[PDB]
Amino acid sequence: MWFEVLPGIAVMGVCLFIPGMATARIHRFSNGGKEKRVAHYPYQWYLMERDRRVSGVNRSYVSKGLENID
Amino acid sequence: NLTLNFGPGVLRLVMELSGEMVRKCDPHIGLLHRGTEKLIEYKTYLQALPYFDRLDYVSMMCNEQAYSLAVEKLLNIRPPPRAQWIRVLFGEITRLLNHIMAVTTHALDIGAMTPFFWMFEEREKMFEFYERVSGARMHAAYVRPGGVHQDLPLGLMDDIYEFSKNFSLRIDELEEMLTNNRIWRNRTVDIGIVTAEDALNYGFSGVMLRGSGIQWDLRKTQPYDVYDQVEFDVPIGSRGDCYDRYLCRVEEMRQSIRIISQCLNKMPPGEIKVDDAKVSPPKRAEMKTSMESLIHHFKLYTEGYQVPPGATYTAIEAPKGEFGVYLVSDGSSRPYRCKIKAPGFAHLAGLDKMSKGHMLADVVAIIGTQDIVFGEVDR
Amino acid sequence: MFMINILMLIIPILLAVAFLTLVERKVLGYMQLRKGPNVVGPYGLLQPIADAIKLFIKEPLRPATSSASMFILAPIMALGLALTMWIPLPMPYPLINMNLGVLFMLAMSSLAVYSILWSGWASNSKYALIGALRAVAQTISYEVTLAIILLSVLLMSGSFTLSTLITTQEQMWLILPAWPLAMMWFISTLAETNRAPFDLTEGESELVSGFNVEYAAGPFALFFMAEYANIIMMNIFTAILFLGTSHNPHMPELYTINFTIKSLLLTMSFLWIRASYPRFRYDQLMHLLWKNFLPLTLALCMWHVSLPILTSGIPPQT
Amino acid sequence: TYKYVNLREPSMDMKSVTDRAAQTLLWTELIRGLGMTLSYLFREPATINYPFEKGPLSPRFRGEHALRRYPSGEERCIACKLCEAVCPAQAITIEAEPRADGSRRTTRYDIDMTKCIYCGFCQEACPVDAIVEGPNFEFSTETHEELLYNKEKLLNNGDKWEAEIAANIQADYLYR
Amino acid sequence: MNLMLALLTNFTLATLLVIIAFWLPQLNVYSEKTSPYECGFDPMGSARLPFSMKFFLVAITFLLFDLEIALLLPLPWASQTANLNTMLTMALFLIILLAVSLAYEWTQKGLEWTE
Amino acid sequence: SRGEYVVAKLDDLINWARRSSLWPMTFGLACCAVEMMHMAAPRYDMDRFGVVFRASPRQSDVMIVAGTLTNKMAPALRKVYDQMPEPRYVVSMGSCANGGGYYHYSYSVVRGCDRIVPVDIYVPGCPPTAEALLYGILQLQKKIKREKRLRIWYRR
Amino acid sequence: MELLQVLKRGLQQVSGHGGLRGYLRVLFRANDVRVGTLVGEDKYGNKYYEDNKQFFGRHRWVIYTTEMNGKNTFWDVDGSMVPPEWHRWLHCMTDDP
Ligand code: SF4
Ligand code: SF4
Ligand code: SF4
Repeated sequence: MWFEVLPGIAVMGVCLFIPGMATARIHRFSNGGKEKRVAHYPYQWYLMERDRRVSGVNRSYVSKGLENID
Repeated sequence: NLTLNFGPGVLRLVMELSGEMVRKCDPHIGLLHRGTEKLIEYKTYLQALPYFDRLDYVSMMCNEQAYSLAVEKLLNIRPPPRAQWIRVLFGEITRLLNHIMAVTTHALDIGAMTPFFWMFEEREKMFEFYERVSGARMHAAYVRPGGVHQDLPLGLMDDIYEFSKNFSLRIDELEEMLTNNRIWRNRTVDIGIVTAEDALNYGFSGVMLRGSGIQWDLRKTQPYDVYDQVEFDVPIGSRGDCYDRYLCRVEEMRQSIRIISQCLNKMPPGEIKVDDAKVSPPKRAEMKTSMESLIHHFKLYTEGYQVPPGATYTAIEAPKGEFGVYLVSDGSSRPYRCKIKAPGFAHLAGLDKMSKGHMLADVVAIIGTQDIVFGEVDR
Repeated sequence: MFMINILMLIIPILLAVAFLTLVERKVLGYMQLRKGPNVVGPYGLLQPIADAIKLFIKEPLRPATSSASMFILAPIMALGLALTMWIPLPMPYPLINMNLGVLFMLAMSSLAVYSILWSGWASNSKYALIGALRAVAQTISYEVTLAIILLSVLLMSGSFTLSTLITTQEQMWLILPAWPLAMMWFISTLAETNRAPFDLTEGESELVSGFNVEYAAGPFALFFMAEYANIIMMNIFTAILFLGTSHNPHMPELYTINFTIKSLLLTMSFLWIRASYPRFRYDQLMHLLWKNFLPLTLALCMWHVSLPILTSGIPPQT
Repeated sequence: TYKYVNLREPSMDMKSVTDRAAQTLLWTELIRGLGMTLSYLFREPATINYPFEKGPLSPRFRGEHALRRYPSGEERCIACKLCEAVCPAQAITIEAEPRADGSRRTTRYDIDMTKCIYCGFCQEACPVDAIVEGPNFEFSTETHEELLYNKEKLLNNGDKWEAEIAANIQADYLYR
Repeated sequence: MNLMLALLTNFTLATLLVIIAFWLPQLNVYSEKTSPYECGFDPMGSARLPFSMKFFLVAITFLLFDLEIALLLPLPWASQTANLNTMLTMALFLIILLAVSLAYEWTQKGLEWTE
Repeated sequence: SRGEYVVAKLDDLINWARRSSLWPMTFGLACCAVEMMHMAAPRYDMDRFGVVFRASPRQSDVMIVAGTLTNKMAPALRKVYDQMPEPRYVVSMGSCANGGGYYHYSYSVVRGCDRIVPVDIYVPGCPPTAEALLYGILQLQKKIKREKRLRIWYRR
Repeated sequence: MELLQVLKRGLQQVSGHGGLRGYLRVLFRANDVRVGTLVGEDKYGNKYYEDNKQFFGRHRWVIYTTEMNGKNTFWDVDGSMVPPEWHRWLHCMTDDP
């Protein structure tokens, strides 16, 4: 019957879900639980590099708040 | 120009191409020539009957009918009425088998693959009517000179009625896929136009004539069996192209349900082979108690009945066109000459003309519209 | 961690292709009043695996008089490009976030025409060279419309970034204001990927042979893999372009589930169409592009360049 | 009597012309053909589960050959050679001689199953119901030489299919 | 670098699937095999495919239509200018000439496939 | 290990793939080809066994010779057989292809395709039922399952 | 509600074969998990069923034995394993088992 076609779709559906999920999870793992920074224009890249010089560690995804200003 | 070699029934087209167009088309046949017309000269008349199931192997029982009418004409006998109604009944169940093959394979060649599967579960049910009367799904050898082999089993006409009561919806679904489809009309309209005078002079018959507007059907002009006691209409085309012939075949399938509806209601009682034991074998229960009936069973199955000398061209309205046999007899139990007039032989001879000024992809559509089976073209 | 990301893209793509063959063979069968693969494994779930192993332990027949270097190049280029078109897709986060993602997709797509030409050139048959020149002529013709239709949609989106199409369609799908383009875009993708009713070379079998009819064994499986990956890729492109999904940065999985469902319904519409219509003649699919689509696409490109200006609806550049 | 399949003239009123324009630009008839293939998707398929299910046959089915016996074990064949005379493919070969008890029985009885056209004329000609075509249709072989039956092979078929062959003859001999 | 890794992996893997295709199986070659397929018959001429003029015109037409598209690609960026009356006139001028070009090939029988 | 065990299991795997993914190349020659089509029709659906409807000689694994082989056609059949990549199996369908059948004594017919190509399964009948041909294909799958290519290599 | 009924037949099939093991055994041997009335059994182990709600052709089937004349037929079934007396019933040449 027609529902004996779904198992093939379910396997194919899962295979197309993995690439989007893995990319979403790997980005957050490598950027401290946040979205990856998108830098399409130079001004965005200048702010990302400045963030890398402000954290102390060479990571642009480590944010310093008001605690760092005295 | 680009002389290509297309092919591997099996055909060998040797086409001369100048770009997309076709310049000359040369069909090379004989890839399925088997020497049937020479093998029949070594067989008795009964032994030659199965040879006719294998000429047009989509319209088996129509070929048998043509051979029986010819022999019955030279034998000067007449099959009983119940045999004739059976032969019209199974002569039209066979027209459905041929038109399904002729329309859905035509569609299969040009990309439409789904209708083939729908209507081959309808052919499969009709093959069970062949199997239940003769024991063979395709090559029944059920129609024989003098009538038919056996009577219909009890409960067969009910299943033909149940089947034929749903077959009009199956056609309608086929016509939904094709009739109004623009892709299917662009492949057929104004393809393979044939004028009436060319169709007559080139030897065409069947839909190849009626697609061009000629009013001619042998079932109505030279009736055989009981075709004058049933009512049906003859589809006629107007353009003379592939699309009109396609419609003519879909309307014939509708008119055969009309004929089958009547053969079921008007079936008479009686015997199913001529009550003349020098032509048709006796019943088995009298072969085992009567002295004369054992002598004739012995002679009919070793020597066979003798046909009086003479020659006859006997043709019928087979699904693919006029099918006839020129059968010569010398007075013995074996035919002296049996020329088989295969309609596809004349049609395939007009492929070159019908393909004038068409692309290479239209030659496929033209061959399908002629409904060519190379069992009969090559014999 | 990036090298892990690439393998979470390539490997699941091939698995999807392998099981698109099963899904196609069963959807076709049920539209034909039959079942399809249900013997090799439960419901045919092992059928894709059996075919792959069969093709890769067969004789890879290469003709003696074939240019060996190009005979090998064609399947490498076909499969290599197929996987390269998946790197910028926002599902919802691209592997490579390109500022010109839409333009990159067009370029790689136009390179795939070489695999068709090299395959027919390297076989020395002339039964496969005519098919190659016919397929090459069909593919270059129908990528004129793709480039113009794509351009028209980007005039409501404002840039070439694929991630921006998710923001253009944050209130409404683009299929409403652009269904005339979607209809022609959808049919163009059928003509690009040599799908029925535009399959005059893959499996015409009407006094015409395909360009890769001389291939066998493993090399053939590489042409087949690339062809089906592009089918899935082109329907993912259609979902992002006209049926955009809503993106929630805290639940990116919601986007992926909905985005995957639309991509499957669009991929099952390629199987649905193949079971329903006959195939065009060669001249008829050329007249469909040069005399019907291109005249309308040029008119709609003029219309979509001035509609934003006349309604004060020009999108943002960034 | 006749009818016109394709003799029509489309109406040229602006109502009908616009209808055809909508069909050309909106693909109405194409989208109507998708519905027919969508309905078939939701119909039960017509496939049987072979080899666990078998397509229906009838008592008259012509299958593999078999030589039969009387209920006492005597062979029915009396070497009359009627089946050899009528076989249109000349696929039967027979030799005979008086048996040690003086009876009329065969020494050779061969059926070349690659010449046979499976037609039935041999069981029609036989006057003692000795040669029949049983209902077996699943006897394909890996060699040509295995399809050249001799008398020993044919009697084994009869001794193997007599339970079923006798029943089929009972259900059809009144039609013969 | 992330892009060069992705390209290297995509084409490196596709190459491995080809070496294992030409080396894993068991080969056996002779003359009848490793010949052009044809259709089961012998070649009917020792000459290559005749040059067809109509296939050349589609290729050239695509190239000149492709080049005219290259000039249309930056339209998304061009709608952000302050000279919209000027910009809009040149956008429609290019698309119209692309239409005039098509209207010429059409009426001179350049889009026909019948000889 | 024993080595033999690994070879025994590799034989099973490759045999499983080959008999589970047979792609035939039908040489529809005469009436037996109509029954081959009925084996693809809904009632039997050979596609469900992994047997695709049709293929070309370069991607085919088994040839089904279904019909009368004439002298004018035999060279064409052999050339198609030679161009099939190996492994290649042949199934002879019907009395015409088995030993000549009704036309055995004709001047124009090859008396059995086995004079031209090696055959693996002989399917009898005139024509065989679509079920008989299906039984023949399933018998060929069992024949592939018994193949011992790697075991014999290990003992060379 | 009718939809809820569908998922109950799909559950009671698992019980109709004696549990999950029997359900999987018949799924991997016959590719079919239907349950029908038991008509009989033969001396070789073959069991024959029927279900007249099914359409003509699928209303009778046989689950072949796992051993027959010293041959392990757990996977290698074959249509010639049906003995003649049951061969007439399976092929619908008679209605009487
Ligand atoms: S069935 Fe016909 S061909 Fe076969 S042996 Fe009997 S008489 Fe001869
Ligand atoms: S017809 Fe009957 S009795 Fe006579 S030889 Fe043949 S099998 Fe024997
Ligand atoms: S064996 Fe019988 S059905 Fe088959 S081709 Fe020959 S005559 Fe026709």
